[PDB]
Amino acid sequence: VQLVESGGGLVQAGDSLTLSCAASGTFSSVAMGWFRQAPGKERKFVANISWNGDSTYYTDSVKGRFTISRDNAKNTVYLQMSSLKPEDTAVYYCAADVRWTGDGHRADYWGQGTQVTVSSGDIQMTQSPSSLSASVGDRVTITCRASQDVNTAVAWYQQKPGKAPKLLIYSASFLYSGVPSRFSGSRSGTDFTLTISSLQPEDFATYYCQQHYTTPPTFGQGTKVEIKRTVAAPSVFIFPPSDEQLKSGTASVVCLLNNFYPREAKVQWKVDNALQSGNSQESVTEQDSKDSTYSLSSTLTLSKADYEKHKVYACEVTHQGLSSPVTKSFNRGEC
Amino acid sequence: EVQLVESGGGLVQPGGSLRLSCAASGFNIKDTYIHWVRQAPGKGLEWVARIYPTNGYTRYADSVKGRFTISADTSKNTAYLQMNSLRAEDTAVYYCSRWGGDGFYAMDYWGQGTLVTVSSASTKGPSVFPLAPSSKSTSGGTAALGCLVKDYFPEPVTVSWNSGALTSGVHTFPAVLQSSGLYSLSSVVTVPSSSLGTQTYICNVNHKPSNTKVDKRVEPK
Repeated sequence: VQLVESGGGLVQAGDSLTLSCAASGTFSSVAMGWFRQAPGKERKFVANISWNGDSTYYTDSVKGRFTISRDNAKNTVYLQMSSLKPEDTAVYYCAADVRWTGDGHRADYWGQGTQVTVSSGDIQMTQSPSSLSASVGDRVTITCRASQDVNTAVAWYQQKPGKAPKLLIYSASFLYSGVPSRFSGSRSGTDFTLTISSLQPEDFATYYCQQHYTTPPTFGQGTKVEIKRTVAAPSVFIFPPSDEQLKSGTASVVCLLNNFYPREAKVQWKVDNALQSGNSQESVTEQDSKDSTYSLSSTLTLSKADYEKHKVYACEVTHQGLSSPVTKSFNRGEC
Repeated sequence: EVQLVESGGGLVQPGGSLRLSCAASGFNIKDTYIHWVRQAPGKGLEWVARIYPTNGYTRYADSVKGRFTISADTSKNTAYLQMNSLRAEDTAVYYCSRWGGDGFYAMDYWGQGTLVTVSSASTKGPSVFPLAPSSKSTSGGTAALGCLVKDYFPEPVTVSWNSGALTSGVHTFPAVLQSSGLYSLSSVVTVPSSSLGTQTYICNVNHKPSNTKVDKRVEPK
């Protein structure tokens, strides 16, 4: 892969130059951009064009004067420069897979440069669907409609359990630095789509679109994406009360149902073959970022005294991954 | 590298006041807009407020207008959210984020979050008991063990294993609300059968709202 720039020249102030960049290696799936550099000074970003051309963005100093175009059929990215000031005198570089970093821009591929000398003499984002569930390597789409035009002031954020929202897509179709290439953004007026092409067990999250076109910046309903896996039975374990808990007036008896799929499991407590009701509490974990499984804890909370009344303390589990119900138990007083 | 760290969440009496801090490292707050964004439990994202630390120009969501005040201190490179006239609809995890970009804005960097509970009720440190590994908690070379974190208020408690050396096969369950009105949660870990007896297992419970830090050691039956 090589990017070759062509079109640089000597120009007087207020003239207009077009720079072409021939990309040979494909380029139609990645963001193309232009950087510029004055010798002795660090390389600085100029403009960017998203893979499909939906959106562009320009460094403040060139906005209104420069225009970034792109031909996916001709393998070219252009920069139409206008009303050129002498401060635009630099080496113009063309780059491939140009992404914001938090400190500046980065790129995968770079051109060799072409010298350019300028000689002085309330909005709502309606997200769809709210819930989504698909198998690994399936293409998923989250469509989010703005109430009025917001242009390309739209960002896509993924949020996983426990943690803070993470930036995936910016300016409707641009990928942030780090984000895998399976996520693509698209704009069509007020309609903004996010596409995860090859869904992965680590794409389990809630995704939100957000408009910062006006105050207030507003978020969408979100989309909880569930990753489907193969039917997997739970590993059932039984945990009696500690002696520490028994010194007080209570006894909690936890039944662990580790790593199962789908989430629907049934748990029944039995105390001396006597089925229990309204004395147990459930909690299910959030699906795994690695193996797409769920886990569940049914706690049977009784008094110190009642625990001393009965013998056997059984937990009975029912699931898709099982041909028959799993019972795990213990007798109080036995080692 | 840019980093936003938050401090000052927790329990606050209704009507009362709580000031959240957002410490920034790896950039100047004078260059960008700093925001506060919240999330009600199991709900979506709500933009709260914003500041341009240079001139101090703020903007709020009608929902927090007249009640909350966003302010910054450049000398310290910290932004703040002073919450007053606290209602129950304000119970949420509060994130701060900035707007970074070149010829665009996007919340590239965020804070870690801090849960604010608006309640009249009183703080209570948890009671940690081991969920000791047994032969009735073993299945084909994989032994399960855990920790019970009963009777604490408000949320949250954070469980780590062996000071964070043990992360694989850990499952710290969401908390359950009891009849008492206090929370209780378990945290389990599945370790190989060969490791029990030869390797030490400790769960590190931290209830920040009542400054509780308990390191219960889980030994077999």
